[PDB]
Amino acid sequence: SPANSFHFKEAWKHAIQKAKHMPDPWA
Amino acid sequence: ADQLTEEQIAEFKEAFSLFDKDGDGTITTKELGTVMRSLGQNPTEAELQDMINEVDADGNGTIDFPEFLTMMARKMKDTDSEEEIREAFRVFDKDGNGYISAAELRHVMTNLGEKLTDEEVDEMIREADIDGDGQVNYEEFVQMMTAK
Ligand SMILES: [Ca+2]
Ligand SMILES: [Ca+2]
Repeated sequence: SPANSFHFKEAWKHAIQKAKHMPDPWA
Repeated sequence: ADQLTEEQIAEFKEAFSLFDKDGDGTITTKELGTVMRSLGQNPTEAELQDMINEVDADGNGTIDFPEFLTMMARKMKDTDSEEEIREAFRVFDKDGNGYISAAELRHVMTNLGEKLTDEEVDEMIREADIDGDGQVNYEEFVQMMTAK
């Protein structure tokens, strides 16, 4: 799941999803 | 709290399959620990199992796509209450500044394996920093967290 379209929105999505737990599955 | 849009679901299809190494439609702790391993984290079997079992509503012991949709939709918005939003704030600002600092967020990123540049985290903080303190407080982050 890249971040190129808006970049910020996708990264702010993905990196922040992952931050939810230490062993966090964003999938 | 299970709403996703079609493009959204399509991305989760991808993400799900990226973690689902066997390409069978269910993620095991094996696969998690391996993607974590390549990410630079070695959690325990217990951590990963619990992580699964929390979303594992069907009781099969693995993360199915429907369950993942449930999981993510709650993490991206609400489990019910503002838990998800404050838990996210909590993982960003551990030091208790009341505001998320970019320098700390850069540090947690290194810890999360996302590996973001200072300029990247700076921009992230900058947009979230609504009042312009250079640091984003909870009330500012609440709007930003749901903006995905
Ligand atoms: Ca699998
Ligand atoms: Ca399941």
